[PDB]
Amino acid sequence: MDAIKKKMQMLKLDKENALDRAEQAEADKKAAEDRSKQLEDELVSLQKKLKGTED
Amino acid sequence: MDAIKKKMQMLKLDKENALDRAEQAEADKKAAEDRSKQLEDELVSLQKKLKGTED
Amino acid sequence: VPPKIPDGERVDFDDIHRKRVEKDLNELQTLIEAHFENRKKEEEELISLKDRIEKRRAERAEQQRIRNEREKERQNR
Amino acid sequence: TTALVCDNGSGLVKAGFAGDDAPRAVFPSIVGRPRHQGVMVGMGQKDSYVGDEAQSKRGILTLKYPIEHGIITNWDDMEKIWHHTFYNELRVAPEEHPTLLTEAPLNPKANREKMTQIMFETFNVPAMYVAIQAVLSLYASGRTTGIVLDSGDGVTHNVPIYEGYALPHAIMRLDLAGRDLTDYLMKILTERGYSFVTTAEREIVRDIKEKLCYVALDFENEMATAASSSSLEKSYELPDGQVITIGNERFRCPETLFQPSFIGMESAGIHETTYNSIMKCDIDIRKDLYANNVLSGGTTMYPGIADRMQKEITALAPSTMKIKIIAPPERKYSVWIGGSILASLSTFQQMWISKQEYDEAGPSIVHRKCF
Ligand SMILES: Nc1ncnc2c1ncn2[C@@H]1O[C@H](COP(=O)(O)OP(=O)(O)O)[C@@H](O)[C@H]1O
Ligand SMILES: [Mg+2]
Repeated sequence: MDAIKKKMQMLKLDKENALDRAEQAEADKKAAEDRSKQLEDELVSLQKKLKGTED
Repeated sequence: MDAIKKKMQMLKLDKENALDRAEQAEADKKAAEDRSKQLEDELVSLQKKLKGTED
Repeated sequence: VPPKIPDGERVDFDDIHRKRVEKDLNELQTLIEAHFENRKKEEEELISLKDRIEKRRAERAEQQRIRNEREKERQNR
Repeated sequence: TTALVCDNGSGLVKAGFAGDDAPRAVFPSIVGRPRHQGVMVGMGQKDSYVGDEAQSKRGILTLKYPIEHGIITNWDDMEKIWHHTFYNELRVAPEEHPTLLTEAPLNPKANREKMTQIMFETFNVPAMYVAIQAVLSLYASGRTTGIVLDSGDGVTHNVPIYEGYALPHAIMRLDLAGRDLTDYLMKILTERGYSFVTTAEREIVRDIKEKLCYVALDFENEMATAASSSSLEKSYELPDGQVITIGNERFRCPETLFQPSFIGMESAGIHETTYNSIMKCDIDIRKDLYANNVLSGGTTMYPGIADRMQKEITALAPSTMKIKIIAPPERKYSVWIGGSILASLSTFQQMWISKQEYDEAGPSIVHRKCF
């Protein structure tokens, strides 16, 4: 037939598109999270040196 | 027919789950990156305050 | 007062796997098997039987023609 | 032993043993006495055909449903239906099986008390329990929160639940359901020339509604399209020939759900009573209810309703919340599947109304702790 092929292929394409988009988003989320952790760690030391400067 | 409809329904359940996961991951990325950039801005303001204290 | 449900232990949303994943594959495979066996049993046998009945019908037609002609030959007076 | 999960419903009685996937016997709940005289002797003509037998002899019967809107209006017929269900469709004597009936929310007390009195005196069951039809549909989805819209054939009710704690002040019960849609379809078919009047022909109109009608995503655009082209006109063959062609009656019949002003009802559609039911809830559980909106019941099987309802609620709701509509493919039997799951639980095994308890407190036991 004809309809089954096109509908099935389009739906599988939709699933694959959503999956890859989710993977890209999660990768960027993990990278941003680690960079945020770095920012926290540096900010604490910045606060410590600021406190010493103020003393 | 009979089995074809059920197979289509399976292909649609995969569609919904993949699309929902993609959207949720995208929202997670947006939230995490906003968190990181706000932390970076806080770090910048701390640098400027340290500069004023140094002056 | 509204009823008070005694406290249990577990579970929920953990039988969705054991009632979904089962038929997610077993039902599809079994229905494919049913369709294959039904098509095999039905279509080829029906076409062959119809051809057989058609041949018998043609033979009946020949017998009818012969009998009709011989009776018309004799009875023609 | 095993429990009997019966589910009276209104339009289709669904029953079966606890612990399975689908009800064992599903058959319309109609009891029809013959109306003509009858001349053949010894034909073995009975005085009342119930269940699926009266959907085959409906040409000479006067079918009448014993359940109008959730409530039961004709107790003798309902007793007959139950007797048929137990003895002929399941063939299990009720003396050796617990039963789990289901009841719509906000129903009259006397109905429930009479139901338990019948089950304990006539059929003489060991123990029976009555459960609200929406909690079961929430069981079947495997959730524990969510607001379930159970649009049956008798009555549409909308019970919100959070973390297992039902909110009794936010139940919005509306009496528009599949039967009113059948009557409205039968009333608008007369605009083309087809007149269905007999109580037997209501079944034919119901079949037309099931097989052809669908819910439009946008009503005005569909009304404009059906009035210009002819790509919508689908034909259907009556039980005797004379095919009929349904035009824009296709999406006008189920549109009554979202605009109950069509059949003269004042209230708002099923798209706005859900939002009102949510807004009565507390301010901190509205996000979860928005994200876990559940559909159930037969009438929610129209092709294209899970998109129209989502569009409407997204229009009403705040723009930030995510609106998700759970529409499982096994919608029709969702309540019964949930009933089977609930009856199969070990924690639930001591909540049944045991017969000795009924003997000590009378039929009013159902309103007590054993709910
Ligand atoms: N596939 C379908 N499409 C549209 N409407 C349906 C479909 N199946 C059933 N219905 C409607 O739903 C009703 C059955 O609802 P049901 O869930 O059996 O009610 P109850 O809650 O009493 O069991 C029927 O009267 C019919 O009008
Ligand atoms: Mg129901």
